[PDB]
Amino acid sequence: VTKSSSLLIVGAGTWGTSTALHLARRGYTNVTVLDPYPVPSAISAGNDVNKVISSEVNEILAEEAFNGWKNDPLFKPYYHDTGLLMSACSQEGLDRLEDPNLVELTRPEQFRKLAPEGVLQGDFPGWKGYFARSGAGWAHARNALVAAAREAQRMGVKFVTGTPQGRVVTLIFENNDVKGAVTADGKIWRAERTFLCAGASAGQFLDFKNQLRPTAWTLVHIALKPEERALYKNIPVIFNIERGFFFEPDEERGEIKICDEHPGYTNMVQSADGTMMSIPFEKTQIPKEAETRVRALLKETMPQLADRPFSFARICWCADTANREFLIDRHPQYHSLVLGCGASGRGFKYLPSIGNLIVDAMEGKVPQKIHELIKWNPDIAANRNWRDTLGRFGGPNRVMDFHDVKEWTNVQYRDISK
Ligand SMILES: Cc1cc2nc3c(=O)[nH]c(=O)nc-3n(C[C@H](O)[C@H](O)[C@H](O)COP(=O)(O)OP(=O)(O)OC[C@H]3O[C@@H](n4cnc5c(N)ncnc54)[C@H](O)[C@@H]3O)c2cc1C
Repeated sequence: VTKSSSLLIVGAGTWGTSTALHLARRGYTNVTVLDPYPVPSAISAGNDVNKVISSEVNEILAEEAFNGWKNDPLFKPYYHDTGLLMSACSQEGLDRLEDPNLVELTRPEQFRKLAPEGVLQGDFPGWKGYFARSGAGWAHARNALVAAAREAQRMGVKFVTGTPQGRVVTLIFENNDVKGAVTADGKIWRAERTFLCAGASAGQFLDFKNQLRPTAWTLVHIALKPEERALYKNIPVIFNIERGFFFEPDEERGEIKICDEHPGYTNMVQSADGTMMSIPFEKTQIPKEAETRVRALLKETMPQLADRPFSFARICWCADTANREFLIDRHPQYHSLVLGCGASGRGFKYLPSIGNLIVDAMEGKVPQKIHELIKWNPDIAANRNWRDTLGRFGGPNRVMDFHDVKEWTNVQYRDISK
């Protein structure tokens, strides 16, 4: 492997793009990224108007990520240090999650005062939590993803996007190694190293030995009237581990993005084999139960918006490892394959930095203690509890399945790939 080696990245999502960017920064000149959707991909979990950005191996990686948001001029424009409320309703939730910038809240009036009067009109019944006044906030996830991809491209990376030209249909398996990939147009992409960064779809392409559970969450937007927008500007991110979270309205459309908290949805599919796999799919709607949960959250916080029609809704997929640690490693058998996946529903904040760790994995530079946590680890996924809620709360307090969903929302379509 040399700086001019053919390198192939499967997936131009959060981590594929971070990888492309960091390969280019570190001087690689022959990188190609494949994706079935134009950047920003409509199925990328990173393609969102906002994500929560906050802030031991996890502390090291989180520190590097946050440093990118604060100090890397490519990423700085997208980060808003609004502060963040982290709250819960039960002791179990509170347990789950001297700093001068952290305050405890236990009283409804304290919650209401986190925003200008007229914004947080709710009763916050039994809400208790911690408010970080700074050093946490939100990033414009889609704009940051696009910025990173365009900077990678500027530095020589070739993005081949859209279907069929960017849709990988198989990796090239030759003499027990991965030699590249083949796209749906029937084009062979040979590479000295292949990075698998297909997020929730990564399991399509090889046997992860139960290490990945593709799992989906839910989001909506509510459009504020032009007059009512100013009042909601610069509010801190409001997050309750057992209810959901929301952000100040975006600029483009004055839309407040809201997520209901729950342990997620799988889509378990039965093969002729009889084996069981969670298979992701695009849907620009959410289950009716998710709508209900969103509206119950709004009742408790911004009741004046609780009955407003949604302007956009979608499911959003990631993939959980058995302990929600990342899966970033060289494959133990396929010498040329590098995994950059298992973001476990928490990978967006690592956009500025995770590509460095993935490249380090390819190059054999990962510190041993870090490697031990993120390595290929089938032992951890043996006898897997696929219904493990993995520290997630809300709604049914169980992992549910889309096969059980009877009714979906019927919100207007929007093409978020532009
Ligand atoms: C609703 C929701 C809320 C979240 N909240 C936060 C948060 O507040 N903060 C945070 O840090 N994280 C959050 N996350 C987690 C974060 O979004 C993800 O962990 C991260 O974006 C996943 O990155 P990834 O690169 O693994 O996958 P993705 O960004 O999803 O990218 C995968 C790419 O693989 C591509 N692909 C699929 N099939 C093929 C194929 N056949 N060939 C080639 N490419 C293919 C897709 O088109 C996609 O672009 C949230 C996620 C969701 C869904």
